[PDB]
Amino acid sequence: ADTIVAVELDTYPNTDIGDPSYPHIGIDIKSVRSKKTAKWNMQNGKVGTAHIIYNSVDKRLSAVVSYPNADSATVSYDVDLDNVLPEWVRVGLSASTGLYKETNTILSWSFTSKLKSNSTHETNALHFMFNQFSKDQKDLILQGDATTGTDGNLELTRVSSNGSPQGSSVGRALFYAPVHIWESSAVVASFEATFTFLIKSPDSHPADGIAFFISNIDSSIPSGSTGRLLGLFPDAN
Amino acid sequence: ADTIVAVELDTYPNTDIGDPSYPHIGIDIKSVRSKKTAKWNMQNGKVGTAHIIYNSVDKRLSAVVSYPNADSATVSYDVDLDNVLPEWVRVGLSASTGLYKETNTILSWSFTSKLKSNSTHETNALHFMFNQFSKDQKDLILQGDATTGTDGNLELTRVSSNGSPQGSSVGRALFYAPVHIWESSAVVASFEATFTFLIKSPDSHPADGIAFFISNIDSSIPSGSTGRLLGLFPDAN
Amino acid sequence: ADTIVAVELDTYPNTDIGDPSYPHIGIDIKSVRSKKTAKWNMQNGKVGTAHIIYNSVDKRLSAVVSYPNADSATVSYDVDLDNVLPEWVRVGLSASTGLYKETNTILSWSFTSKLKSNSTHETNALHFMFNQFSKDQKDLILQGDATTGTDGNLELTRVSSNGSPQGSSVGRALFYAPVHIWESSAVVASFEATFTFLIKSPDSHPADGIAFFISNIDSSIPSGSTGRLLGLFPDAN
Amino acid sequence: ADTIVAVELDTYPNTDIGDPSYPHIGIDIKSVRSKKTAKWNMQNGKVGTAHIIYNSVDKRLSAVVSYPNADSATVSYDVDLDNVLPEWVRVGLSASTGLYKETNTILSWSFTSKLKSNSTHETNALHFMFNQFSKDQKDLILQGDATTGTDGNLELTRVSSNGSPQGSSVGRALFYAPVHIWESSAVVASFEATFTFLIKSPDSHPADGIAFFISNIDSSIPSGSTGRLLGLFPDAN
Ligand SMILES: CO[C@H]1O[C@H](CO)[C@@H](O)[C@H](O)[C@@H]1O
Ligand SMILES: CO[C@H]1O[C@H](CO)[C@@H](O)[C@H](O)[C@@H]1O
Ligand SMILES: CO[C@H]1O[C@H](CO)[C@@H](O)[C@H](O)[C@@H]1O
Ligand SMILES: CO[C@H]1O[C@H](CO)[C@@H](O)[C@H](O)[C@@H]1O
Ligand SMILES: [Ca+2]
Ligand SMILES: [Ca+2]
Ligand SMILES: [Ca+2]
Ligand SMILES: [Ca+2]
Ligand SMILES: [Cl-]
Ligand SMILES: [Mn+2]
Ligand SMILES: [Mn+2]
Ligand SMILES: [Mn+2]
Ligand SMILES: [Mn+2]
Repeated sequence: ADTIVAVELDTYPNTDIGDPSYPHIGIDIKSVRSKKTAKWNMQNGKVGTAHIIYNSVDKRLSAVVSYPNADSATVSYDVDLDNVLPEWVRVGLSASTGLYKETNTILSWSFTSKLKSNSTHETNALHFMFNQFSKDQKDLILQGDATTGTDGNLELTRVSSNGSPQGSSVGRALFYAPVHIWESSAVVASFEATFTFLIKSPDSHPADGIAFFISNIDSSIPSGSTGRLLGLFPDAN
Repeated sequence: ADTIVAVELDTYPNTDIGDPSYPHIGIDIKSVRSKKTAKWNMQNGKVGTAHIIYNSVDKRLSAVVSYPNADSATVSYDVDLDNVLPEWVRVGLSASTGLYKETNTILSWSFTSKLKSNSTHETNALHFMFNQFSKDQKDLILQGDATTGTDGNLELTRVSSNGSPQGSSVGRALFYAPVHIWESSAVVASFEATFTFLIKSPDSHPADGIAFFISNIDSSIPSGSTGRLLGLFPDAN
Repeated sequence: ADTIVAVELDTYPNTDIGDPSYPHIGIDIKSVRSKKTAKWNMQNGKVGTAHIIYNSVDKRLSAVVSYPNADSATVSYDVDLDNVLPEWVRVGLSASTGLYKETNTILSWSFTSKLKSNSTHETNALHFMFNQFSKDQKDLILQGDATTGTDGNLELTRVSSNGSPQGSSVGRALFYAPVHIWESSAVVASFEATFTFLIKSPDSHPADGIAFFISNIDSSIPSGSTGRLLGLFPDAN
Repeated sequence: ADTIVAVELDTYPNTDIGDPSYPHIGIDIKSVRSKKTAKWNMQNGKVGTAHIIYNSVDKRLSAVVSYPNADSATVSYDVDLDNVLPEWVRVGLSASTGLYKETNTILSWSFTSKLKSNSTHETNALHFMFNQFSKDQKDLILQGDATTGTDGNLELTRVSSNGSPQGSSVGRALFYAPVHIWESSAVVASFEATFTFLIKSPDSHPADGIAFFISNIDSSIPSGSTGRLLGLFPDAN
């Protein structure tokens, strides 16, 4: 089925599928039940930044999420990604709403991947940076309810003309080129991702979250992954 | 037809279709008949480097070609590319042989495109660097006889089982993602491309050349563009 | 005296020394009497961005100054910087006030310089980026009235406690390390600089201007270079 | 006196001061007696590469040293550099010889430092890359016997007119500008360095090693630090 490695910024606690009782960031390796989670004091209506890093020497996937003038929330998990992902993957951003909702607006997204093979000075690298998203963003594969161009931002889920987010929405944006995330001959392989977001709920419970994910090239939103499954997993096992 | 802007490293003089009597480098805006050329002392068997630059403030497309510890050849041509290209394009390398041949080996290729819109610091960028090509290079669209992996090099043209170049061979390699080369509200847009090559002909008349090109997203090798046409033009007009 | 190559953002027309009768942008090659100028529709109190570029193939220095949602002013001048500057230089920003004043606030500054030798893939490069300045910015040499850390900004000229800009002030900030701007054996050399500024005046006319400059490593403010000489030149010749 | 954090490529075992009995790489935090080492299969006369990385989320310093088509040695140590270093430092390479000698040639060196503060998208960065070194490399501070320009390389220790290394030699090369390696107000701070080296010993047993270090700005070679102290430490404690 799809192979997903994700860093989720989960705003709604689904204690039934193992979520902690508060907003949290977590690392998901092929399941929505995070291998590692950390509390996140989500600030509704404020722009935040998420930063994810990994390198093949330390084999640790780490993430930092923060808001200006506030404490960060960090989570790390040791994982050798060549035992989990195909070597060519596609990276993206995913989001969803269920009964409760929130806007899942992405204001900027950048990614850098590098593979140093055992050949002096030969580094293969891919870097993309988006600080504005256009109406016809031909280098992004949009799935589900995702739209771009609106205010130069990327709306992962449905927002109405007045600005209210909609329930039961799911949307994803993937970078068009495959990324060679690992290689057996590389001395060092590394990647870093950064994205700023604006999650705003009009009421007391925002839902559901935003996730940065890495997947097999041909990944598609699994059926029924709205709400708690962050448009990433088919079930909650 | 295909809207092609290219920088050719042409080794064979096809005087009938306007090539000057010597190997040269030329800027091709939509035609094989270069709008500007400069003499190039091709050094058979040596690794050369080609660097191409362009920015929208100056609107001058420039290329420089050099071999270590030897002269460099340079050619420049002023052209407002927003009037020649679509805003989304694909960039690539092309090459060919006709009666005469030469290996058209690419050892490294990097490219960087940046668009700075009217809003300060919101730069959109794309950068890729290939210093080693894998047998299955999933981020390259190879069209024609190009093969990756042998020596960790990109062979744009057919080379026999035993290392010899083959005649009437044509090949192209394009980066998978579309590139947003220009944008209406961009204050500055620029790109840079560099690639090292190895052209070795077993004969006293190496032919036909290597060319860096920018084209419409769905460009294909034209029918019969072998030899003199370098895999880019349909005719020689 | 010192060897100065500068891009001025001149807010006060000193018709007597050759200025246009309107705010303008100019390229000064060792004299305050610009070799080339362009009209500039300065917007008092708004954050602007200036981009300066140059490469040894074209030997053209170009600058573009812009405000969001407005046209940009552009100026270019062909000049071979290898015949004007020493191969090692320092780069910095300069500003002054005279009878009239204006804040000369720098909100961000980045620079990148590359020198490619004719020895293949052997690029030497220097890049710095400041999006905020600290009270103790050890990698900057502050000259005159320039101070850092005032709300993370660099104030090149005097601004009193209550916010008022002061008359007869001059300040310069140069990056600490020398920069290898050109070299004989280099195939291509280029640099690019970008800075955002905030020019605000309370009085009728703002004065005098902000300039991006490149100089000999040991350059200092000429005495009396307040006002029209922008903290860069000794006299008006 | 100085605060030194270093990654040594130790070619000579001095078992008396805690060295393993084989060539090794190690992480020295204020002492030549490494807090962690890894066995290194040093190859006499071959160009090697070392990569050093660190980030403030993981707080792990790691190094990988490798030769083309041979395997790599890797070593990591968990250390919070915010508690060991000053926030402003200088970075450099150091090397020494004693009774036994070896060439300690650096053929290339690059460094990148990044710091994102408590403001949106406000990263400060510094990056430098040297693939060629000139006779008067003004952006490097050379200490002891270190010289540049010989073959376009950096010789950290004495080498005679023919190419033979000298014993009892110490040399260091530091980048000119201070580097802001950490700040309280940062969300993420990281750095990476890479250098290629050529260690060749005619006298069969090479000694003593090359080290990448980070120090207080004003660091100088400790007197008596030739041999086993690698130009970094005052004694063997
Ligand atoms: C109350 O349960 C529903 O709403 C929450 C929040 O939207 C979702 O997580 C869940 O999957 C359901 O759709
Ligand atoms: C002589 O003509 C043939 O050979 C030359 C050089 O190969 C090609 O340019 C041409 O298109 C034909 O194939
Ligand atoms: C009136 O002249 C003074 O003020 C103007 C504008 O401030 C400056 O240009 C000039 O050099 C003097 O300092
Ligand atoms: C014999 O001891 C000397 O030589 C060895 C190897 O060079 C060094 O480690 C040591 O510090 C002394 O200088
Ligand atoms: Ca949840
Ligand atoms: Ca031809
Ligand atoms: Ca003036
Ligand atoms: Ca030792
Ligand atoms: Cl005067
Ligand atoms: Mn969760
Ligand atoms: Mn031609
Ligand atoms: Mn003027
Ligand atoms: Mn040791």
